[PDB]
Amino acid sequence: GAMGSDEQPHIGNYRLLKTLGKGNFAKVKRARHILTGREVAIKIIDKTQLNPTSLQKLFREVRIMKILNHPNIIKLFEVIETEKTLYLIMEYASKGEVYDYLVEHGRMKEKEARSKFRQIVSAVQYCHQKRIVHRDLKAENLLLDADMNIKIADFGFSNEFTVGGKLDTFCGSPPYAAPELFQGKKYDGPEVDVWSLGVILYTLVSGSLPFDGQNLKELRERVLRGKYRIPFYMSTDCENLLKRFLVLNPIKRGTLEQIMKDRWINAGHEEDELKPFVEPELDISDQKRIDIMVGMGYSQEEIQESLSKMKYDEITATYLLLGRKSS
Amino acid sequence: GAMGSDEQPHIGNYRLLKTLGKGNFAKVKRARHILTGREVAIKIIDKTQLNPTSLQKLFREVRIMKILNHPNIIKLFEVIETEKTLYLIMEYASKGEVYDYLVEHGRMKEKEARSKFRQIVSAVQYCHQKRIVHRDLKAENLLLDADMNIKIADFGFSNEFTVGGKLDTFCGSPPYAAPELFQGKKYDGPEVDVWSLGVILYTLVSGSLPFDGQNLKELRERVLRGKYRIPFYMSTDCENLLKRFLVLNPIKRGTLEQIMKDRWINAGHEEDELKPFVEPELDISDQKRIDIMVGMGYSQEEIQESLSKMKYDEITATYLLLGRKSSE
Ligand SMILES: C[C@H](c1ccccc1)N1C(=O)COc2ccc(-c3cnc4ccccn34)nc21
Ligand code: NI
Repeated sequence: GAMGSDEQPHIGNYRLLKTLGKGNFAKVKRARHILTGREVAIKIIDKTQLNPTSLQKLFREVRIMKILNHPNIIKLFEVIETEKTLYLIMEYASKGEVYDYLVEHGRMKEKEARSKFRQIVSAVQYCHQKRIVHRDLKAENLLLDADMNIKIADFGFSNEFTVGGKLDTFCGSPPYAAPELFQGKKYDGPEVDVWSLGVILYTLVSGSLPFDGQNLKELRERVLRGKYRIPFYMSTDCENLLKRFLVLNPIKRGTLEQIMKDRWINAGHEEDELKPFVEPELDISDQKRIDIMVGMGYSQEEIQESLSKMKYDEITATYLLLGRKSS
Repeated sequence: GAMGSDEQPHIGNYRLLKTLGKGNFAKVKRARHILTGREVAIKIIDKTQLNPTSLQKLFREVRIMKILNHPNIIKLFEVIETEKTLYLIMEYASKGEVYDYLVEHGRMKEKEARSKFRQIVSAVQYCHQKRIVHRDLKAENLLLDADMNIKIADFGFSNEFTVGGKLDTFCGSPPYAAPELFQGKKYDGPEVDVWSLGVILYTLVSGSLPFDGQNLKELRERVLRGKYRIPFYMSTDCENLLKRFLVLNPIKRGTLEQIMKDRWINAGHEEDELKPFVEPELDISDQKRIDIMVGMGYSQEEIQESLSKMKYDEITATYLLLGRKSSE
C-alpha cells in the first residue's frame, strides 16, 4: 500500500516515476531506489496475458540477463515478482537511443565514434563468446547513459517483451539486415551481427544509414548490391575498417576478435589494444557497503547468504547500487 | 582563550583578519588557518537575528555548498557553530570579482577569456547536473583566485546572507536576465542560466555589457530585441558562439552539453575537448598529509574516523588545507 504521505507509487524498495515507454506485454518506468537513492529503470511485465511458452521464454530471457555482466550491456539489479506481475530492476540509460542522438546532433567525430564503437564491439563479441547472437539489431538495441557510455539493450531477446512489442516488429531492423536474408541463405550465425555492426559504425561516423531505401524493395536492392557512399571527411582507415564488416559473402567477413586488432579501432590506444572482454570476479566482501546495509537493518548473515548465492533480491541489488554513482 | 589585547582574535583554528564585506545578516572576513598557514575566507552569520524560515534558507545554502564539489566553485572546508553564531570556512579568491578586474584592466584577450569561460561553463553545467539552477547568474557570482582561476560564489543561494544592502541584489541582475523575464511566462529552467552565460561571455571578451539601459524599460527593450554590437576585434568563432547562448526563444537556445563542443570553446584544446565535469573520488588516504597531521597532535584513529564520513570539522579541514598551495 501507500509508502509515505502524498508520495509517488512504489514497488518493493523503489519509487516509480515517469513511464518511458508502453507496449503490448511490457511497460518501462524510470524509478529511484528508496534505500540508496540510485536511479534505475523498471520493466513491468503483465504475466496474466502470457501463455506457457511466453512464460518459459520470459524466464530464460531473464536468466540471460543475469548471465551477461558487461560495462556496456544493460545490467539487471533486482527481480520482484508478484502473482500477476514481474518487475525487472535494471540500469537506466538517460540519453536514449544512439541513432536518435545522431539524428539530433549529427555525426560523431571519429575520435568519439571510436570510443563508442570500441564499447559496441566489446559488448557484442562478449555475447558471441557466450553463444548469444541477436540477428535482429536495430537502433533500439543501442542506448547512451548520462556519461555517453554505450548501453546495449535487449540483445538476444525477442521483442515480445519490448515496448515496441509484436506491433513494431519490423520498423527498425531492415536497415541493419545482412544480405543473406534477401538471398534466401541461412540467417542464424554471428556473421549476421557482424554485418549489422558495419552499418552501426557507418551511422556513427556519417550520421546516416549506408543502405537507405525509400521502401523495402529499394533497401533490399542496395543491401544485395553492397555498395555505399564514402563521405569526403571519412578517413582511409575508417573506410578500410568498414570493408571488414560490410562483405556480401558472410564467410569473408572478419570475426569480431580479428577486427579488434584493426588499426582504426586502436588509434590512440597503442598500449590498450581492444581485446575480448574478461569478466572480473565480483567482489562480494566490500566491508564498507556491508556495514551500510547493516545500518539499513539487514543482518550480516542475511547479506552474506544473499550475495554468496547471487539471488537478485533486495540485498544484492542494494549492494550493487551502493557500488554505482549516486544522484 | 584570548590572543592578546592588540592582536586579531581567533575562532577555532583560524585567526580572523580583515573584513571583506558585511551584509544585513552576514559578515565575510579573510582568515588564516593556524595549523597549516593557509588563507581562507570565513562567513560569520549571527543566528540570533533569524526567524525560522531564514534559518532554513541558511541551512539549505550550507547543504548546497556540501553538494557542490568543483574546482571553479567556492568550496566549504569547515563549519564552526555556536548557539548564536555560524562560521563557514571556505575558499578565498584573492584576486576578487571578475567585474572589478574587467573595469580595472579592460577586456580579456580571447585566449584568456577562453580559459575562464571553460571554467565557468564547466561549473554551471555541473551545477545543473546536481539539479541546482540559479536564475540570478550575474557578475557578482564570479570571483578570481590567486592564479586567475574562476571561483563561482553564491550559485543557488538567496540574497539573505550576502554582503551589501537588502536592495543590492537587484543592482547587477537585470542586464543578465533572460528575455523570458519580460514576457510573463515561467522563469525557472536551465535555459535561463544559459542566456546569462552568453552575457558573461560577452563581458569577458568586450569588457562591457551587451544589453544595457538607463532604466528598466530601456533595458527590457534591448533584451527583447536581442541585438548587440559585435566589436571589430571579436573573432567570427566567438561571434558564432555567442549566437548559441543569446537566442530569444528559450526552446531554441543551445544546451550546455552541445555548446561544450563549440570550436571557439576548444581552440588550443583540440585533443582536450570540454566535457561535463566528472567529480573524482576524494583521496582520503594521502599518508603524507596524514603523517603531517599526527605530528600536529591528531591521533591516527580520529583522522581515519573524521575522513571516512565528510564531517567538515577541524580534522577534515586540516587535511584538505594541507592539499592546497602553501602561503607565499
Ligand atoms: C562575493 C561576495 C563578496 C563578499 C565580500 C566582498 C565582496 C564580495 N560574497 C558574499 O556576498 C557572501 O558570500 C561570500 C563568500 C565568500 C566570498 C569570497 C571568497 N573569496 C573572496 C574574495 C573577494 C571577495 C569575496 N570573496 N564572497 C562572498
Ligand atoms: Ni505498498
